[PDB]
Amino acid sequence: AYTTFSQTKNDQLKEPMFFGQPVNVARYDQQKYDIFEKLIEKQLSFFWRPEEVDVSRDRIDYQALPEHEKHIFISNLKYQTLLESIQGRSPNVALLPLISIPELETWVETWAFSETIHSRSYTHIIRNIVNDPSVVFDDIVTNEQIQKRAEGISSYYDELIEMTSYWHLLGEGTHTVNGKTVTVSLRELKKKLYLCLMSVNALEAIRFYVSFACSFAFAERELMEGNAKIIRLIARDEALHLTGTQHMLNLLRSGADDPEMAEIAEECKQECYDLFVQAAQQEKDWADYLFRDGSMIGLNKDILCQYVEYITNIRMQAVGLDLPFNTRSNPIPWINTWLV
Amino acid sequence: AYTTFSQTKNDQLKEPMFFGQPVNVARYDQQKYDIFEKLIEKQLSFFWRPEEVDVSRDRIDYQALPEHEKHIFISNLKYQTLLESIQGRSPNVALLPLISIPELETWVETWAFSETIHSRSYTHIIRNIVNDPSVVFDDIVTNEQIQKRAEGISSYYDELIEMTSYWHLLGEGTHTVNGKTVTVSLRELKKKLYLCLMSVNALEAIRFYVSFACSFAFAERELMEGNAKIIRLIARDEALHLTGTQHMLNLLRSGADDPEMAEIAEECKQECYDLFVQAAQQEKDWADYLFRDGSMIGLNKDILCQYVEYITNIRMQAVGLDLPFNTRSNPIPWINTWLV
Ligand SMILES: [Fe+3]
Ligand SMILES: [Fe+3]
Ligand SMILES: [Fe+3]
Ligand SMILES: [Fe+3]
Ligand SMILES: [Hg+2]
Ligand SMILES: [Hg+2]
Ligand SMILES: [Hg+2]
Ligand SMILES: [Hg+2]
Ligand SMILES: [Hg+2]
Ligand SMILES: [Hg+2]
Ligand SMILES: [Hg+2]
Ligand SMILES: [Hg+2]
Ligand SMILES: [Hg+2]
Ligand SMILES: [Hg+2]
Ligand SMILES: [Hg+2]
Repeated sequence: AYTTFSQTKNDQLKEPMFFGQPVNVARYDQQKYDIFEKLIEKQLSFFWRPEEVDVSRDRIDYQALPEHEKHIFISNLKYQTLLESIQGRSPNVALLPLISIPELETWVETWAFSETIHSRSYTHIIRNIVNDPSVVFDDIVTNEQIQKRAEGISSYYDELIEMTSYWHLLGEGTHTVNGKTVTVSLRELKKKLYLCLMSVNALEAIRFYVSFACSFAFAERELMEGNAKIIRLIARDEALHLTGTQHMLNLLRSGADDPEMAEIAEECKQECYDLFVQAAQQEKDWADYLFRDGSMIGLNKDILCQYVEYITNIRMQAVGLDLPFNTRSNPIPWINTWLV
Repeated sequence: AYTTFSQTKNDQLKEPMFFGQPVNVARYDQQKYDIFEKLIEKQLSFFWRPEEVDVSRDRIDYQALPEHEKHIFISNLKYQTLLESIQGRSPNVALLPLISIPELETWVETWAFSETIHSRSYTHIIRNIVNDPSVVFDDIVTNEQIQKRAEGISSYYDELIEMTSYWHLLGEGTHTVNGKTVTVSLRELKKKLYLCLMSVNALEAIRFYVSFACSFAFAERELMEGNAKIIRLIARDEALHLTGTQHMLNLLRSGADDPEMAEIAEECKQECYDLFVQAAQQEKDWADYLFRDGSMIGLNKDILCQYVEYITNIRMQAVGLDLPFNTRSNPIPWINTWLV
């Protein structure tokens, strides 16, 4: 079972990242993995408040935009808001019960916290461009075109969360619950975790970035500049979050942290590959609904599609997966002005 | 049955604080209880970086302290560290899965995050006043005296978490798990949450404050100035935290939220009372250890006992409970200088 304070004095430097003894003392003078303490420090140094960003001229910019451009901007915004909503709570509820080293535990809480700030920034933006925010917020839950990735993303988390509860409550083995057999396997739980993480890595590394291009295209035209300044800050944060998930995944697949996970990851590589391509395909299909009424300056269905493949190749290679698309240089180098 | 993004489009203004539909969209343009949005805003405005606080003068001060005074200081510090370690993760793991309104969800995450900053501040303090932090950190886990004073905190959170898992997995009813009859009652789970909340309130409003007094006793002597600045910053945050729990509890008691919670608050009021009485006694019993090698001018077992009764009455009155201790004036008015 899970405990908020394991009474056993353990060497936190020897525990695996996940599934070891629950973290008792929160100390930051040492760590098994330096990267996580460095990320906490960086994230704290980047603290920012949405309210301190002037977005007063974004309202007029939005109203003056052609209808299809309003659609593009607002549709993209709703999706970003959806992703931040999930990322604000999910890392905590899903990972906290499985972490066994203090630096990773606090990094996850810090990572999640920074996501709630992003959520607050989107409320700030929405309240300053539509007059009646409720219209926007409600269409997030029910929007068909958006509620497909949410289902897929939330699914990975929910299944991991469910299996984690069974593991903590019953432990490994073949159990029975109300006439049904319930098998609890640590190997499968480990695979499930490797899956949220890969999926979360694609979310942080691909899904968010594709939306940033959608957003900075306006900035390039000196429009929605308040929104742009906020996205710049958010993007600076996401870079840290993806760095964190990339290290977690690489440490798990290399075999140094947990040999069993390395074994499991090698076994489900084809699955992770398809999982990544699937994510990229969903982002591509979205371009349709986004540019169904037309495209805009420096951005269209084809360009975005190219960008998705460009970014995906990079991210997948970073975690040891084969490249699914043809290699080529950045289709939209101008994006670098707003990112890194 | 828990989900990271419920697909049902619900009116978040009509959900109860707890046990309603899990929060889907994180919006901050409106709230059922604006007090939580105000608390998030205030906590964000108080953001501080522990490492920025100059504690270089603390090593000299500490080493020059009489041995019994070093024992008092460090023992107090180790307990505070324990409480922050627990408070950094528990709010998230125990409450997050049960919150049904966005403002409360984010407040809990913000509250927990601020506690991790406090934990980081203690590492900063420890690392700068002793040769080997590991001895201090390891003693926290062991040391029967410290765990004696904290006995009941981790255990309560753990019970709630386990019951919550059963609820999410099996739902309401009487079940058969591995041949054993397991009862899952929402009413009983609500009681567990309610009493956990009262326990955290006692933790936030009493346990932390009795420790601040010991810390500020050194500040009064012009010693441990760095630690003092940090404690003032921590105390400022704890004031928001206890304001948060007091409001949660009193809102539940009012009957304006979940009607059943109002019933429960009334039914278990003796439980609430007993919790404080027990916590106060634990804080008092800690005196024998704290002063085992001797006391200090203005800080001894008697004064500690008097302050515990003083503050406990204040906190209990704040949530509608009878006062167990004889009324008295502040036994250490010099603390005001350092608080609020
Ligand atoms: Fe974000
Ligand atoms: Fe992120
Ligand atoms: Fe704290
Ligand atoms: Fe607190
Ligand atoms: Hg996931
Ligand atoms: Hg795009
Ligand atoms: Hg995989
Ligand atoms: Hg994958
Ligand atoms: Hg594409
Ligand atoms: Hg393409
Ligand atoms: Hg509790
Ligand atoms: Hg004290
Ligand atoms: Hg009760
Ligand atoms: Hg009560
Ligand atoms: Hg007393």
